Amino acid sequence: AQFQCQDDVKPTSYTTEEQKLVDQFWNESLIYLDQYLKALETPTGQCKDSAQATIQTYNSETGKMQTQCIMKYRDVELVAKHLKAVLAEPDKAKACFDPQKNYKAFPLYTPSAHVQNLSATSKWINRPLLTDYYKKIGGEIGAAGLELNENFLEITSRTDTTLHWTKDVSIKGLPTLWSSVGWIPFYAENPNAGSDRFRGGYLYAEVMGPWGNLRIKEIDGEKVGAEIGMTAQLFNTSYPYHYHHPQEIYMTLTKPQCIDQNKHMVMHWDNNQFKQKRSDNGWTVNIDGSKGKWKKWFSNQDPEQNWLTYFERNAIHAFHTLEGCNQTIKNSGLVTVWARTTAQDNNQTTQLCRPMTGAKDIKTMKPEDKAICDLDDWKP
Ligand SMILES: [Zn+2]
Repeated sequence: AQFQCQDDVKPTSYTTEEQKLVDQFWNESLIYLDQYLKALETPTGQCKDSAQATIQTYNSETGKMQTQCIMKYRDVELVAKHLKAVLAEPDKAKACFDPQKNYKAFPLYTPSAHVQNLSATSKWINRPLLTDYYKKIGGEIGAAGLELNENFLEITSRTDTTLHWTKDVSIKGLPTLWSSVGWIPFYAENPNAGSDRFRGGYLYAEVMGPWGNLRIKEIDGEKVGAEIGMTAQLFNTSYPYHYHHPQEIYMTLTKPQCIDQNKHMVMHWDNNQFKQKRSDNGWTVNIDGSKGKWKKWFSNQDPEQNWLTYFERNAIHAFHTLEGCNQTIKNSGLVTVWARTTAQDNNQTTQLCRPMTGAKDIKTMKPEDKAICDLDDWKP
């Protein structure tokens, strides 16, 4: 196959020592991607040829969860095809691999010195630390960011990969990868992103994709849509209802301490539990989960049964960690393998719904609060 790297991949010369640090990072990236491919393709549940994924946590007609075999989606098949090409010719794919030591697009971080010390690679890359970032921010956002990042290893280690992976893809098994990838406090400065604790208590990182360490633009002329990485969300937070053009996949790593520790919702934009009005080349979607109505929309997540979920384009989704033992645990959260399948077409923006009652209620946003989502049409 012929690999074309993204435009911001600049071939670099490393010393013999540096190359060994790059090589360990690359080797663990390949393990992560091979395991990702196996997680897509290995049959589970009642699916014969690929993994069984949740696609709606509440189907309005059945009143039940709705699933699909994940490789039935052509965009997922294409991710699998591109991962196979990477894994078949890793030396060629490596031309597009960059440790992002001097990455200019935006800041990338390491959670803490403790996490940085997990690998010589992470130490050499020497990203700014999130503990420093949140100490400077201060306030309630900084307090949440300190709680997550000072306890990052404990939070991200409370995982069980033994049922749906054949190697430990967590920070325990791939420490160079998890310590060296660029972590992003995506919501710390976003005033629309819900509570201060959620904003400080949220991170993601990208291993492969247009902003990852592996940045392949095309393989054999096909645009690579795959964007693969990980997310971490602090316990006792609610990620507000949100939506976006790219289809998305979540694989839950966290082993929960109670069945309802980590709840998620995914419902298609036209689900009859919501109210939709056509806008201008889009839809206004009103969500009223008040007075307990939200509860049936949310399902529990765990690394055994409800481990895999696929979000169709513009599907409304949310991740909720306020219930149950979130009121008794500590140093916990929701940690996932995260991916999008079409990262190079349409609008990549992660869009947030907003409170029906206005901006004054953003900081308490949670599933029971009425919300408005302004969806845009995508190009088929
Ligand atoms: Zn999403």
